[PDB]
Amino acid sequence: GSLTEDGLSYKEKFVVRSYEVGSNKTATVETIANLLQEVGCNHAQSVGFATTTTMRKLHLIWVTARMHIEIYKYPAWGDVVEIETWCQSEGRIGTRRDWILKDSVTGEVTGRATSKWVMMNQDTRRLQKVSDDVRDEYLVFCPQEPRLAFPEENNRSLKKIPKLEDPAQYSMIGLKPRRADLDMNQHVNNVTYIGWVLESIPQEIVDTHELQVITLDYRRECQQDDVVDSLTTTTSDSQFLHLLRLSGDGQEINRGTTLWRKK
Amino acid sequence: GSLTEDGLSYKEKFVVRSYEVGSNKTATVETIANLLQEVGCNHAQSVGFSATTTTMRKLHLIWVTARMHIEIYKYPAWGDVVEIETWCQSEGRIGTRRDWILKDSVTGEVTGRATSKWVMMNQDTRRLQKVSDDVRDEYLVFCPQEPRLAFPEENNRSLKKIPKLEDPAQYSMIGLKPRRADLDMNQHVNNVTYIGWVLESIPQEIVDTHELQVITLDYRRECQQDDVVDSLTTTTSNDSQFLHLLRLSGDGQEINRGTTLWRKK
Ligand SMILES: Nc1ccccc1CO
Ligand SMILES: Nc1ccccc1CO
Repeated sequence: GSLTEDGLSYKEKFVVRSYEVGSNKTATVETIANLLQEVGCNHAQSVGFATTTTMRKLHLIWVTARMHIEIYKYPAWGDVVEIETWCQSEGRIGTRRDWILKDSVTGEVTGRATSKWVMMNQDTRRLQKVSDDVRDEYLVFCPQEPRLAFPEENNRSLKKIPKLEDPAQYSMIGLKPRRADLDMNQHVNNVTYIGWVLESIPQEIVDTHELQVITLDYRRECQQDDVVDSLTTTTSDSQFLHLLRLSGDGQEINRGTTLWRKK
Repeated sequence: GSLTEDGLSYKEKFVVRSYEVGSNKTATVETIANLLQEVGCNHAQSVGFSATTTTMRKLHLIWVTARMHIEIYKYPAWGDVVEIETWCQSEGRIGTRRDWILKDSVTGEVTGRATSKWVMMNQDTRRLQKVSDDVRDEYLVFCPQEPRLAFPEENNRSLKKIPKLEDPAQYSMIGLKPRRADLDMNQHVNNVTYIGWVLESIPQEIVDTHELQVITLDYRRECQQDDVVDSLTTTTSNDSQFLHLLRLSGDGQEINRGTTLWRKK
């Protein structure tokens, strides 16, 4: 993996591994979400970072507020997939990171993703909103002109997700993260929430459908010693509404929507 | 990745990924166990397997894991390159054995090694059977004729008998269920998930102040997609030793048993 010629985006090629594929012999959406996380990690490292020099002083971190992923074709075990990523400023609101998944052999676009990131104090978890001085540090690594993975005005990535009302049509209760679900800072990985959201999807839907779109909002972090409840309701191609909440009190940690197509 | 010059072993280099490391900034034992599984899958594919042969597919016979022993000297950090060399070996009518050697790509030193025992079984009836002569001829051409052991030692800890954990267990992790990410392409619980479940009962205090050096894990029964597991641990000892037991939360049917060894940082 390396940065592109202009240095305003990073590219990396991945070979799909045996343990990374599902029952349909193609890579899972969690494997794709892991490769997006990995390519973004190396892009940050290649430009010296995704905390900055100013951020580390005031205990500031970049957190995920929304993840939208659209897949056209899932790479089979053995295939090579090239992902191009890049960050972009969104004023005082935060930072946006986009991805383009391509076939290494044909060069066609087989998927695309977009994520909204917000500024937060690691210790108090307060929003704070992107401040002066710290914005100019990373603006130099972003294309000055708009480069959107989802350019279409008023599209799926910018839609408002409603809260699932009870009773949910489907549910997966008592979901706890393990040590493999935690990262280097002992926090639950952002991809585990995606796997938890799809646990409430009925097995029959999975077996007769392919996941085309997934939009997932991040409201609260699930701790290592927390238990999650996954809820789903058909709102329709098949569309579903999702809700992740704490098993006890019922505090909302995530909400989202998925879209599936017939095979 | 490619086979070696003689074609009696396969080599593959992996770069350690960000999501593959633990709290120590180094790759986890589950990441290592995944790379061992992946290098073995490509070695089988490079010599025309799927790891079933022509005769095994015809009789509905599969290769199952009966034991996995892994010893790590150094865990590769995020960014480091690790070269793994694997090879299969015939163990007569008992079954086959597969070994691994983990090396540093920069220095070339051995940073870990693994060994696994595999047994012949009927895919449908789940009944174990002895390896027939006609099957043994089909895979022996891809194995070194002379013994090549990753753990050659006179008294190595890979061939030791593991006892059954008696109740009450010192530590426990109750209500463990596999998810879709824990299943493979045939909807079976991945062999690495059992390792992660075994280490869930290890206290967080031990993990934070120790590094996992050895892990021996016996496979007795497969955990279904709709099954719930209970993980049990008891200290049996600078070095810390533990006894482990995975069983169904309900009836208490044993699915796994093993031992781990940890050293002080
Ligand atoms: N942001 C985000 C959210 C979910 C999954 C993966 C990523 C990449 O970091
Ligand atoms: N054999 C075995 C056992 C446990 C984990 C991984 C492997 C490799 O397939």
